[PDB]
Amino acid sequence: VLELAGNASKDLKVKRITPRHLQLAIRGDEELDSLIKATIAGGGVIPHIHKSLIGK
Amino acid sequence: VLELAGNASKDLKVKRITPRHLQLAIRGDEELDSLIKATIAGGGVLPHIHKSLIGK
Amino acid sequence: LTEEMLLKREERARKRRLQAARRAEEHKN
Amino acid sequence: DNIQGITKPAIRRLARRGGVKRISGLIYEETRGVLKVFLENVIRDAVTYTEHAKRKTVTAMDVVYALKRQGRTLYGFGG
Amino acid sequence: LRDNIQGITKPAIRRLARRGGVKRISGLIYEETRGVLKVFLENVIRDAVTYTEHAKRKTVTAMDVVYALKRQGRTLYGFGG
Amino acid sequence: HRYRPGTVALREIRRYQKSTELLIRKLPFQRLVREIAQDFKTDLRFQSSAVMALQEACEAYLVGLFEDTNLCAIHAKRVTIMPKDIQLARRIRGERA
Amino acid sequence: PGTVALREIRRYQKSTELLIRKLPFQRLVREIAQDFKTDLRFQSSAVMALQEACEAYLVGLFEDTNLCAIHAKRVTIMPKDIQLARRIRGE
DNA sequence: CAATATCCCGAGTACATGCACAGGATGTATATATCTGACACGTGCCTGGAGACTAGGGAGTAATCCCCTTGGCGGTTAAAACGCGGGGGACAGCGCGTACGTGCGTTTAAGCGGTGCTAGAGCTGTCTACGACCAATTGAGCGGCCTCGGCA
DNA sequence: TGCCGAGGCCGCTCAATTGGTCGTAGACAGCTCTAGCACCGCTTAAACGCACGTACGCGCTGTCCCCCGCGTTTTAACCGCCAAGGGGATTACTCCCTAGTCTCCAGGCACGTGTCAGATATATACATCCTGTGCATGTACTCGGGATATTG
Repeated sequence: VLELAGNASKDLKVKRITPRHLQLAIRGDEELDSLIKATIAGGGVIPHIHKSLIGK
Repeated sequence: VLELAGNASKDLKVKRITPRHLQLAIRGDEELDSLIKATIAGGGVLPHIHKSLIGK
Repeated sequence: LTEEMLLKREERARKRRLQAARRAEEHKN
Repeated sequence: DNIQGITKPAIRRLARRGGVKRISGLIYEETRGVLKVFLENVIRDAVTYTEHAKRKTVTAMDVVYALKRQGRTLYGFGG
Repeated sequence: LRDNIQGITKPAIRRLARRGGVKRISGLIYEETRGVLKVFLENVIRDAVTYTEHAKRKTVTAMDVVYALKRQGRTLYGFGG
Repeated sequence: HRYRPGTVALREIRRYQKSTELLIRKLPFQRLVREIAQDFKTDLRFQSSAVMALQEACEAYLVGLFEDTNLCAIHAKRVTIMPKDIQLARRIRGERA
Repeated sequence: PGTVALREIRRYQKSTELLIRKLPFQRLVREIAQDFKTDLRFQSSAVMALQEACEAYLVGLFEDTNLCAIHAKRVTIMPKDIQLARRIRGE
């Protein structure tokens, strides 16, 4: 909590929920190392798409 | 140990030097699972050339 | 300065010529 | 057999979240192999922690402890 | 100390490679592999010095580095513990 | 009107990579964990929330395996995934061989 | 042709010696520790226990790296293979 | 330019959440406690330094074609989209286990004295294993003898 | 016709593996340690395991009800291929530098002991904090209609 400033408030929604923490704890990278050992239930994943799959 | 002296015999020596551990501990199918974490110091490596790198 | 590499190379010369003497005399028999 | 109910489109959804565009028709019957072995390896441990405590229903904590043992922790159901 | 990672000389990297079962090594593998080894040394000797500092020793000892390895999933048999 | 092959695959990525919902049907996965269990202890019972913690862990494993698999296909000049890719990813992570 | 490089494999997979020169590796480990604390002393067995673990990591990485070069239909290993073997491994 | 789609905004929507409440179990609070180990003191070792030297290796170069790399190849399906099937989804109850409480009594920890197991001792005292060298074998390539097919 | 030209079978010589024999050097197995301090045996007063209805919580159960599955085929380019070119990875050599050995040499410090304190545990009294419960709204949701974006 705290680094959810960068998330909950940015989506204009109140009440922290599990699609956050994910979409943060696996985005900031001093952390991540502390929590690699853990999946977040109901947390999904951050968007990507690799640069060779998108149309050229 | 049963299987290790079982291989010191095959190299025709009397005393089980360190590589004879590696050639069992990382060759028997169940031991390879129990000892995943272990590096045997001075134990060498199990010999193998990849089947695609040999010619003809 | 230069004497180290010089006397090393001199030692290699006598080493070479000792091997020349030996491996020439291997032709005796 | 019950494993064939991990239907082809479900594998495609899982794959789409993972970010893959195009899926060989051999991946369906192969992926079932890795799911079937993964479930096998955590249910052995979950039923072990069950049999230890003499009770005979697998709890959420049992599958949590089984997953914790194998390095695949989940925060959600009770840390 | 000066530049001592250069002392992992090119032939030595080829020896390690040869053990591992590889035929042909592009010339960019040498400067990459020094990069991998320096990152590994940092992440183990840091733990080994923190085990040392706890005991008020100055000399780093074999058990300190073995405990340092043991916590990273890289256990070493041969030096005790 | 009909799109180009490729168009809808990238549309699906942007969908299932934005939701967090469960992707396997409930009952078909609930049947599978019972069948794998009764081979080890006959006449079990499961708590309703135990099987959920199985599902939420499985999906998160499968989705991670594919994410690491696609990295192989991309490296091998393809875009299509094929079994030979999974066998590589799963060998370097030390699971199967 | 192409045979002497393969003759080296059969050599180094039989011997169990350490493959990096000792003094050059010891002076590197003294360098890397100075930025953690000044004026350590190293026990002579500690420096060995590092080397035994390093070589065993490096040679495990080349084993796992070669598998990627085979996947791309190549023979030659390249940095993009090391990068893949480390990314997929989770380093 | 047309079309399917994503984006966006306001109505209307259960319950989730944050709160107030009763009350119980435990965190506090004080006094006592020995003893952990802090600290202080030397003991004696190795970590280190510092030299001389060979020989192993390392670095360098040279020549080069293997292997990679690229283009262009020809061949077949995952994707697209639709039609089309059954199956995952939402309610009624049984009673069996789980919990929990009771009194179940098994064993451990502790402190007791006796004593033999083990782990540091040796030059133990050798002699397996360690080089060192010799000898065998196979295989490959290069000369040399000899029938026959295409040409005068 | 011719000639011969081109043609097809068999002992030298060299170059890895392979297995053999020589001799010698620490390092292994074993002895006696001896020595001592842990294991044991022997009590004790001890904690904590454990075999055992009943309240009853929820795991499992009999129904109907629909999407996503299930099935088809066009196509679409993805992916495979082969062949050529360039160089850059490779090989083999010569010079060179240091890795490694040993040896001497000191004192740094890790080692060890010698005392005994501020530490934290344990009890009793206890008040308080914290849980479980009960209890309004406020939002985050699902839907419908239109605007903007983007594909073909």
